[PDB]
Amino acid sequence: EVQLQQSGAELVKPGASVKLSCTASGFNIKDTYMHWVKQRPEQGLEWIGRIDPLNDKTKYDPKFQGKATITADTSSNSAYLQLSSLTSEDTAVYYCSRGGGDPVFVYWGQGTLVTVSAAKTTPPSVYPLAPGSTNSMVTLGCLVKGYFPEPVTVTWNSGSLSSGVHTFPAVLQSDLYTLSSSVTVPSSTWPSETVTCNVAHPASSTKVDKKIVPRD
Amino acid sequence: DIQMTQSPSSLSASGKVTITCKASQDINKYIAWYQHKPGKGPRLLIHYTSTLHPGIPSRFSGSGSGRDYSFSISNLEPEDIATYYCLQYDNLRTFGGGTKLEIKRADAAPTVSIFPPSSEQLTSGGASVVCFLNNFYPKDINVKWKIDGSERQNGVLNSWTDQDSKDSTYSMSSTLTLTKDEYERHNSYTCEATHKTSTSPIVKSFNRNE
Amino acid sequence: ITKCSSDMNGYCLHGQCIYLVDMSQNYCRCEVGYTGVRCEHFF
Ligand SMILES: [Cl-]
Repeated sequence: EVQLQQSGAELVKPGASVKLSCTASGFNIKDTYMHWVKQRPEQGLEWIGRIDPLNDKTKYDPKFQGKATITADTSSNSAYLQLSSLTSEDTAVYYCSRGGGDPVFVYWGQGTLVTVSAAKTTPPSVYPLAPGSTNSMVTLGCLVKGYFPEPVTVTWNSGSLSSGVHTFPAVLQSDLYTLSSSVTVPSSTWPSETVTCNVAHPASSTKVDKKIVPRD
Repeated sequence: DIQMTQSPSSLSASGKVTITCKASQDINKYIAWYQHKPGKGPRLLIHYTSTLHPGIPSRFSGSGSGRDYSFSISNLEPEDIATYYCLQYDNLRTFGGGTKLEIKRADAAPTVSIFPPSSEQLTSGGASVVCFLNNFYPKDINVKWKIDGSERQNGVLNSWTDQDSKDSTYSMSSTLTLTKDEYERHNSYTCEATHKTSTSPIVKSFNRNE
Repeated sequence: ITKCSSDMNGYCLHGQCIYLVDMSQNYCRCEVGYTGVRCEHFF
């Protein structure tokens, strides 16, 4: 049975270099070309290149020549992708896959995330968004500013408020992440009942609870 | 070496969609079509233009020859909302640009809300004005920030949710980010939304003096 | 059953590459005296 298992997530200063690994269970990589594939976020699939672990020869998509170096260790049944002079362009998920016996890609690794950034671990500031100075529904919100790295967690009343919730993908702002979340409830129930934003940020061991309070 | 162009980049039908794909050289039928999803690896559906892959539903239907190729799903019950890649492999490997699918539904106007910066934030010297545009369709919408009547592009961060599963609408968040003392040099703040459901902007706003 | 892609030159070291379409695998038909997945070994 075929398994491809890749190493863990990476966080790299720009200008630096990383070397990802892919190790194969259930087959000998001598009998197969091992391929690497980049997926930069929100973008499609870039074929990076391949190695023949039997004779260590390699081919590359010309977009990657100079940037990627694909190696193999038949000893550990492993193929490796190494990326030099990292930029934010190299920030992506990298998938290994196999060829040869497979006319086309069928089995993949779980993917390895490479985040190129000199940002240091930074807990978010959490701010309440209440409406200020009133018909059937009311919308409140929570702003999670300036954290790094991904991810955070945003729940409302600790998960008891799930319907009517909109939590928006973080965006980058001067190397740090900012996210927001809205929740919509009946006007009846707020502020008479309380609505609390619960934010967690595992990387900085941080948890924040923020009750939404009418602006006053 | 050898280029692949897959039209279109996205489309909506609720149906029978087909995707095209044309290649720089002709590739003697060595194309394959992938279906990609969150966190998953790209699953292979069709290889060799037409040949379905062992264990795949019979509504997927690639086709073509020479430089030009087709991929067609019969009907996207319900799993098949996702992204689709063509892949040549006649000589090395090249992915097409991809095709993202949405569920075409009825047009929906956005529900819009503006929030001023919180007191907590102001105490830190920053000021974010936030604007939600929730549950609208179709996805494209334009948001415009005005301070004291004048457009500010500088310092606007925008984020779209994925298509909702329960009503297939989109939602979008927009943030105008200012320094505190900048924010206190102005009175009127406005986000205004233009969208297919309006020939005239939705305008939420506030004044600091109130 | 059909021709192997042109991409596969040198997969079948001492043999001939065959593309089993419907079954979705490549096969090396080995020259007499060569064994292996890629016909890599002798006798
Ligand atoms: Cl971003």
